[PDB]
Amino acid sequence: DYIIKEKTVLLQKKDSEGFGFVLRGAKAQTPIEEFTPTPAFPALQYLESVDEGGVAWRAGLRMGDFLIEVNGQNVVKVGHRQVVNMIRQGGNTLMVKVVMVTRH
Amino acid sequence: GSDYIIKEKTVLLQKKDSEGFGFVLRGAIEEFTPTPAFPALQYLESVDEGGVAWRAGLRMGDFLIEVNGQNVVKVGHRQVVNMIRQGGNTLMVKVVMVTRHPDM
Ligand SMILES: [Br-]
Ligand SMILES: [Br-]
Ligand SMILES: [Br-]
Ligand SMILES: [Br-]
Ligand SMILES: [Br-]
Repeated sequence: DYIIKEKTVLLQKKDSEGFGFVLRGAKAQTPIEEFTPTPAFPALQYLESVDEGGVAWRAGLRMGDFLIEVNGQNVVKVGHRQVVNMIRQGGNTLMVKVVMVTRH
Repeated sequence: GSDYIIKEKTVLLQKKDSEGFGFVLRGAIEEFTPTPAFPALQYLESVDEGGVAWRAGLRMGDFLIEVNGQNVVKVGHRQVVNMIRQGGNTLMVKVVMVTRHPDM
């Protein structure tokens, strides 16, 4: 039985800083296939690391958070490259909907 | 934000010819993406108590993920219905029950 805790947070940063988090893939997907979300892995991208005291950190984001939406756009099946580009477009403002999965 | 309790269930239904599986399938634009809140396009609108589906553990609100091994998360209504009637009196379905608990 899974418990998925969801929330939408707003990240606001300065021009000379980053959002303070690193994104990686959930599993070792094969490039010849689309990602299939499951309760344990609801999104292709997840936060692999968050700098303590950084923008993402202060907003409540933590390692383990799965990325569901970027600036109102669903990115559950979207790759790293596109997500980075999407985040760039937003400049110093980034809205993300994330989920933390628990209880196995 | 909200908490989403997720319970996945895979059952095997077997019915007589003088009966149906005992459920009303409803289809949730035809290009959607699964999210923890809404994991699939088709879901059980109704399930007859004491029916084949009911006795197997299926309940109103369950989202259809697979029909006879085939992922139907993003498949249309007519197509899924055909897949179900294909197996005849036998239907193996994987579903996910989602209950939302809003934050306050
Ligand atoms: Br899918
Ligand atoms: Br791109
Ligand atoms: Br790309
Ligand atoms: Br969600
Ligand atoms: Br549909």
